[PDB]
Amino acid sequence: PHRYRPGTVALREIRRYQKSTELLIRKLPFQRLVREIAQDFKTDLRFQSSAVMALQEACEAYLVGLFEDTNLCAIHAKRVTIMPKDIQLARRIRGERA
Amino acid sequence: PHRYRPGTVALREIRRYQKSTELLIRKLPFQRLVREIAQDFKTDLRFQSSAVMALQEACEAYLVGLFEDTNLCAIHAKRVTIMPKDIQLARRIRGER
Amino acid sequence: AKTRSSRAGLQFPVGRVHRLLRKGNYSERVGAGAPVYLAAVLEYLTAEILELAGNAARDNKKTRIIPRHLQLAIRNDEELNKLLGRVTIAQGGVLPNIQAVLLPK
Amino acid sequence: TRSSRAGLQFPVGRVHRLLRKGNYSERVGAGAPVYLAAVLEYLTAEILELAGNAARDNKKTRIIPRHLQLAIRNDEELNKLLGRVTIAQGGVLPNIQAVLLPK
Amino acid sequence: RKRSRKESYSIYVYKVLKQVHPDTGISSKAMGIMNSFVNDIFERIAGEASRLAHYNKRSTITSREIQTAVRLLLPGELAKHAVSEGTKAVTKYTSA
Amino acid sequence: RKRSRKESYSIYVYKVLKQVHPDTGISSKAMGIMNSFVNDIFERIAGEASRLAHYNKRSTITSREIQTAVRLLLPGELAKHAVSEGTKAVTKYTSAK
Amino acid sequence: DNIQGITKPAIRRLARRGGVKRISGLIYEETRGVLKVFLENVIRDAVTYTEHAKRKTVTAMDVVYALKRQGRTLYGFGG
Amino acid sequence: DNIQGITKPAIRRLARRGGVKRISGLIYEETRGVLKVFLENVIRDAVTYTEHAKRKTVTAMDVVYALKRQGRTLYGFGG
DNA sequence: ATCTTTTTTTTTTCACAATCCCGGTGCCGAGGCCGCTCAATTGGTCGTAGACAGCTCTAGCACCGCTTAAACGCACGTACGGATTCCGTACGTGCGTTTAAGCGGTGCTAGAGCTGTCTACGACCAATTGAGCGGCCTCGGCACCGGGATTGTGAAAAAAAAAAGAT
DNA sequence: ATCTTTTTTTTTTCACAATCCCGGTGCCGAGGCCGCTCAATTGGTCGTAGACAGCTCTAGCACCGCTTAAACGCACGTACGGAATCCGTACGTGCGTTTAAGCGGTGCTAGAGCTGTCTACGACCAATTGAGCGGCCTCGGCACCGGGATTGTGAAAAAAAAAAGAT
Ligand SMILES: [Mn+2]
Ligand SMILES: [Mn+2]
Ligand SMILES: [Mn+2]
Ligand SMILES: [Mn+2]
Ligand SMILES: [Mn+2]
Ligand SMILES: [Mn+2]
Ligand SMILES: [Mn+2]
Ligand SMILES: [Mn+2]
Ligand SMILES: [Mn+2]
Ligand SMILES: [Mn+2]
Ligand SMILES: [Mn+2]
Ligand SMILES: [Mn+2]
Ligand SMILES: [Mn+2]
Ligand SMILES: [Mn+2]
Ligand SMILES: [Mn+2]
Ligand SMILES: [Mn+2]
Ligand SMILES: [Mn+2]
Ligand SMILES: [Mn+2]
Ligand SMILES: [Mn+2]
Repeated sequence: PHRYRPGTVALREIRRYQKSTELLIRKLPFQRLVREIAQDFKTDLRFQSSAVMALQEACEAYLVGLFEDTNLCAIHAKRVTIMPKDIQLARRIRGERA
Repeated sequence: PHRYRPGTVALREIRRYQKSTELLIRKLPFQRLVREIAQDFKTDLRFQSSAVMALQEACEAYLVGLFEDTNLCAIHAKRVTIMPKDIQLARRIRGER
Repeated sequence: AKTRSSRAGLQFPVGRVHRLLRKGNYSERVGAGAPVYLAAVLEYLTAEILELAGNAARDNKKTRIIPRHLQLAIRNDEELNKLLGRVTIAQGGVLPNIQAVLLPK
Repeated sequence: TRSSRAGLQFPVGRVHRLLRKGNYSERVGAGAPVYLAAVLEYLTAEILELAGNAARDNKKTRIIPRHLQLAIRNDEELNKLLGRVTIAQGGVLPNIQAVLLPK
Repeated sequence: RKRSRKESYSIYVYKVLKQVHPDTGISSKAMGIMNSFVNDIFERIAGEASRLAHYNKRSTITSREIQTAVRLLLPGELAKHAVSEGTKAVTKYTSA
Repeated sequence: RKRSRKESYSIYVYKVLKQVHPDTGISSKAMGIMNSFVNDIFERIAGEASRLAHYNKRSTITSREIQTAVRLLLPGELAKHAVSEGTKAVTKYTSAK
Repeated sequence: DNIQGITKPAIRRLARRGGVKRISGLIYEETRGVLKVFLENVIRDAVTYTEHAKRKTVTAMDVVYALKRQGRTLYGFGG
Repeated sequence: DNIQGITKPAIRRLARRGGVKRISGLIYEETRGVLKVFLENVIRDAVTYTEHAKRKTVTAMDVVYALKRQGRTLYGFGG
């Protein structure tokens, strides 16, 4: 057969995705999630196609940008694997969590 | 005669200063620094004494706040001791750099 | 009730608030209810924080509210703390908080 | 036109409208719009300068959001001006932490 | 001479104080903070309401903008109470 | 069909693009970002200037307030050039009255 | 159930753009929880802007205005 | 060289209020560096206000308007 | 200590991945022209914002002597961070099967968005007056201090319970 | 299977170091009284912002059925995380000596901040005109793709070095 050592493909994906700018979350599952959350605030709403896209561009920017800071917290603890506690530290320090 | 263990007086000091609200930097040392820096942005400036205390209140607030974050980084590394790299991590995540 | 404050049932000054809203370049024209609504909001928030600070002042055995009591009052109320999230209160100090791992064993 | 009087491509008349219109002040000086249009023209130029260089690196004649992102984030002073700004379709700078590379 | 008039919110903050704690005082610095607190939130709400209008092509800041602003600006329950306190005061004023 | 007018800075961004780089265009998405960029800073400068006037108890925003805004708002070297292109543009305007 | 539409592989991809090599198995739920808070804070305000304008359609500008409030200004949607 | 006037014990005190127990010896120079950058940033803007006001005296409101610009608002000095 | 043999770490030598890149090919939005129209411009009037000059007195600065708390620097050794080993399983990789995103399609209309009417609302104004300001004064709250009540450490060791060495 | 030794645990005796809580005392800023003044209130005109109604048609949305690529579930095993241990010194604690911050008291004038005068500038309106808009069109930049050019990865095998064992 053939098998890469674990980490080699992971790194390949990093290079690939930092190179591109396309949205990484599947668009339709995102949209249904947007409309679900919107029903809590006001019932029977509509959404411009671009208005959903604007949300998606801003969620994925946030999240990538969050993972960047999350990774540094793992690295700071001599680790290569991100963990929930890392995300929590990152949000804590940003001023999102208390 | 008598001797406390490492970390006891520190803990005692933490308790002491979290009660108080007084400025912890000595006023004159701070004021010379303020003028010195401001001089290099512009010469022959005068300062309202309440503008110097404004600065000082804002700086101590700032540093206290930073040290809080610096500590949580250190604990995240399974350490008790804060090191420059904890200040640099905190200030990286804060968007100060 | 000659004053607008009495007409609105408020301790805060509706007229001054109406002045401030015209002399601040917020909009061309200001609505007659706006400075009533706003004054009431400001009055509401003011009371809430003074409630908690006055409570803080009794716990510390005091007649007088001092910046520390405002700081204790804000930084312990979950919502007040959020509203004043980027807010430095001079002479407030900090809530007593030592991390668990730092305590001896 | 007031544009050519100052030497600018950016609309001086438009900016003077938007300044009164926007409830910024009671009144607006004659210079203000000209100065502001000029500063706007400059920062546009500065971005397009470095975006244009980005587009040539990626072997593209036409600028796209990425080229703007790459331009802005690689520059130190633009990155600081636009520090809380998300450029849609921008992506990120390629940057892998050293510790993640195989030794 | 006779120093120029410096306006404040202190007489009102004094009134509101005695309604809630009829024996509680307040130092200069505490009142200086309360003054900054009110002035701050003034500029916040007033500013959001100004934009709300601009977004909707309106030339008038009404209590409607003040209301919407307060919802955007205040967190959950704190917004919720001020909104009823605000509307209650407009209701009473409009009648009288 | 029939119309629907919405103003942008698109024609001037082209004019500036052909100055700095004669032989390179721009996609609509990129343009819509530039459009967001010009508008973002417009409000940022003008707003800072508006508050300048208010603090100093003045009714009029002049080129002087725009200049101060630009120094408070833009970073070091980006400010110096912006002041200069400004001051220059005002000088040519008032001498071609 | 919708929230599970943000799938493990999608979340992986994002962390790859963030420059992440190895990912703890608990991450994916914690990510969903964080994304849910984010969207709730943004959409609430967006809808508040839509409420005021007396519409039943949430516009791009409604989203853009709401993001600017939260300090997350977005270029390219009419901003 | 007035930055040394921010003395090791003063910095120690600030860390104590910040809940710090144990302090590396490199922290003190690091902290000085950080402080200097904060004060520079704040003072630069205060002075920019002072000069626009055609004054030769920095007021408290010069500082307070500067601090609000940094996103670091201050209560008890006016404003 | 020296000599061959056995186990661990290091370095090339090879097969094949996945990824560039290069020249062809068609597709749609970049960019240009075109004619109308609405926002910018020009020319004119009116009043008031603020530049400027003259005056006032607040408070920001300099300076000096004395007290004493805080800063400094040095001795000393405990417990903290880091270096090392080491073991289990939670991870990444790569199959094959299952699934719903994506696309292009037609059909139906809620509701966005523009227009044109008109009157309730807010600007602007003079004249009227009492809420809110500074100036003035004082005394009760609280900062400060000493004393004795209380706390909390700490080591010590003294005691008590477990593990280990020994008859 | 028994007795004595050594080590680990886990309380408790006990000074006693440091701090917390107590009334006592003296300074001065919170807060109340006054009366003068300017911003708020009062009633009248007048213009237009915006609510309300009426029409237009954009863009959101719904069900539908193929064609993949992405999601999923699973097998397998390695490299990563964490627990466990060990050593050196960095950083905390405490003391004696040195340094200057803080205090409060005095003396001087820069310049903050307020006034009054007068006019250059900007709001405002009416008339004018071409800059910028949408509508229409077309064609070259670039996305997609297939089939070599080339660039790394991982795996045995070979080579060298390091530990291991035997004369
Ligand atoms: Mn090619
Ligand atoms: Mn033409
Ligand atoms: Mn004047
Ligand atoms: Mn350890
Ligand atoms: Mn479709
Ligand atoms: Mn009316
Ligand atoms: Mn008073
Ligand atoms: Mn005592
Ligand atoms: Mn007592
Ligand atoms: Mn009276
Ligand atoms: Mn209208
Ligand atoms: Mn199953
Ligand atoms: Mn490891
Ligand atoms: Mn003194
Ligand atoms: Mn002078
Ligand atoms: Mn002066
Ligand atoms: Mn003029
Ligand atoms: Mn066009
Ligand atoms: Mn291919």
